[PDB]
Amino acid sequence: HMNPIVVVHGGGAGPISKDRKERVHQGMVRAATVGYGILREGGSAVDAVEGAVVALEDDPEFNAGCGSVLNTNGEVEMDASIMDGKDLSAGAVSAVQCIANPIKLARLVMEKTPHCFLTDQGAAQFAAAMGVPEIPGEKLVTERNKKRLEKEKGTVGAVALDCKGNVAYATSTGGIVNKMVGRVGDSPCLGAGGYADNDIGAVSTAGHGESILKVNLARLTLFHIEQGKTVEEAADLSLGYMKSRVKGLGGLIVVSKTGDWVAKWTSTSMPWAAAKDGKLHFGIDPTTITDLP
Amino acid sequence: HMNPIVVVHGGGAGPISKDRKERVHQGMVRAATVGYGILREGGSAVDAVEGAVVALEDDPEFNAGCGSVLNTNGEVEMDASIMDGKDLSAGAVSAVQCIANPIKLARLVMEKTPHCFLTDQGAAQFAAAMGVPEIPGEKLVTERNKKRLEKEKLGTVGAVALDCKGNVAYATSTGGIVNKMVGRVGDSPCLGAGGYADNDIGAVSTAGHGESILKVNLARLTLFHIEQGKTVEEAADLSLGYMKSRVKGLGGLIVVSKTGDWVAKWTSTSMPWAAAKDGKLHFGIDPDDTTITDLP
Ligand code: NA
Ligand code: NA
Ligand code: NA
Ligand code: NA
Repeated sequence: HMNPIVVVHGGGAGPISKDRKERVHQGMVRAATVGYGILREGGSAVDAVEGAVVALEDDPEFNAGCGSVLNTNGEVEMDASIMDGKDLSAGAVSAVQCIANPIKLARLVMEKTPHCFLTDQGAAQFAAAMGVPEIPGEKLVTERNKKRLEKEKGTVGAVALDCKGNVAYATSTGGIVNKMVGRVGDSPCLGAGGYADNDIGAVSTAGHGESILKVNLARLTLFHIEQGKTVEEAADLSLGYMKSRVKGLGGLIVVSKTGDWVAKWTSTSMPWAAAKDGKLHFGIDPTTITDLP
Repeated sequence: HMNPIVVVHGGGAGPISKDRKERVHQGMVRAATVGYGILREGGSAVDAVEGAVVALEDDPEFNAGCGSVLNTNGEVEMDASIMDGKDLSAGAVSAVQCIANPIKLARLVMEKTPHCFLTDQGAAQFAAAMGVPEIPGEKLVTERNKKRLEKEKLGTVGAVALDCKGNVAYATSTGGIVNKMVGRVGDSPCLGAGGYADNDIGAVSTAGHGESILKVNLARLTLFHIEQGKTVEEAADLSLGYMKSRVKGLGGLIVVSKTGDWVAKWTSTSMPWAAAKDGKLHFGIDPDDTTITDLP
C-alpha cells in the first residue's frame, strides 16, 4: 500500500513581512501536522485535507474562515470545496457567512445531499439544518482586515494521498479584498480551485480567482501529467500558460497517483508545507527538510 | 474570414411526446435563427450566443428564464454563464431570482465588473445597479412545472457560435432541476463544466445532470480531446463516454471548432438541437432524425 502524503498551501500572493514569516510558517507546519497525523492512523484522504483546511480556517492569520478578507461592505463572505478522487464525489459552498469552517460545510454538502454545490441563503439553510453554529461577523474579521479594505477604498488549500492510494483536495478562502458582494472566485468551482482523481492526482490552487477559473488551472495541470509530464513540468505548463494567456498569477500544490508532489508558484510567495516519510518540508520563498515534531 | 455558425440546444433528459415536440422544435428554430441573424449581420459570436439563449429563456417550453423548473421551496433560482474565446473573458451568475434574463446579467458580469461569477444576494444587487428590472416571481413560474414540482413530492438551454472574424463563444442558462435544494448550483455557471470557449480550440456548451457534468468538467474535457487529435464527434463521444462510466451521468453537448466543424450529441434519450451554417437550418431531437431546410 502507498506511503501517505499531505501537501498544504497558504496564499499564492504578495511578499510577506520578515517578522510575520515566523507566524505564517507555524501556520503551515501546524495544519500539515493535523493532516499527516490523520493519515498516520489510516484516516482517508478527505479526512486529512479537511482537517488540514480546518486548521487554517480557524487560524486568523490566513485568508479563510476566521481571517477572511472583507467584501465591499466590510463583511466576510466565504467559498470552499472538497473532492474525492476515487468516485469524484464533491462538495462546495460559495458566498457563505456567519460560520467558522466552510470546508466542513462543503464536506456536508458532499456527504449528505445529492448536490455538489450550495450558495448563499440555501447554504445557510443547509448549515442550520445540520446545526452548524452561527457566529458574529466580528468573530471572523480581524482588526487587520478592516484596514486592508479601507485602504483599497489569500487562499488556503490541501492535497493528500492516503494509505490506500486515494487522492483528495480541499481549498477554502475569504476571496479577494473589496470584491463585489457575492463574487465567487475559483475556490468552490471544480477544476478551478482544485481537482482530485485517483487515475491522475490532486491539485489545490491559489492566486487570482478569475484567472484560475478562466484557464481551468487545476484540471489543466493534471492534463499535462496525463500526458506523462512530471509534477514539476506539469505545474510549470499550467501557471506559465495562465500568465501568458490571462496575465494572471497564482501557484499550486499537486500530488500524482504515485505519490510525487510539488509546490510551484509564479506569484511572489506561496507559503506551503508537506509531510511525507516522517519528514516535513516547509517554505514561503522561491526549503527545510526536517523531522516531524 | 470563416463561414459563421450557431448551434443551439435544450435540455438533456428523457422521452418527449409528439405534442411537445413541435413547440420545442419551434423554439429551437427561433433560437438558431435569432443567433444567426446577428452573425450574418456582422455580429460577434459573443453577441450571437447571447441572442440564441434570451429567446430560449423568454420561451416557456425550456428550463431557463420563463419556464424554469422549481426548487423544493416553490421558487425560481437560475444559473447562467457566458464566455468569449478571444481572451477567455467570462461572466457568470448563480441562484438569481425574479429577473427575465439571467444570461444578460452574466454578460454584464463579463463586461461591467472586474469579476466572472456573482451569486444570489450579490447578483440581485448588481442587477439593481445595472438597471435590470425586478420582475415578480410568479410570471417566471408555469403550470407544467407547478404540476411537476407537485408530482415530484432535466433542462438546460445553450448555444455556441463561430463568427466571421474567427472568434468563438458559448452561453449557458438553466433553472436547475426539479425540487432542488434551495441555493443548489449546478454545472451551468461553472466555466469548464457548463461550457468552455477558447478561440484556439473551439467552444462547447453542455446539457444534462449538473452534478456529473461538474464532477468530470465535461465541456473542457471535450476540448482537451479536440486538442489531442480527435474530431469533434469522437471528442463528444469520449467525454460523454467517460461521464456515463465513471460517474453514471447522462447528458449532451454542442461544439464548434475553430476550423468550422460542429456536432451535437447526447447520451440522454433526447436533446432538442439546431445549427445554422452556410444558409441552412439543421435540427433534431432524437439521434439522427436530422432534417435540413433552407434558411432564407
Ligand atoms: Na483563517
Ligand atoms: Na491566494
Ligand atoms: Na424558458
Ligand atoms: Na439539462
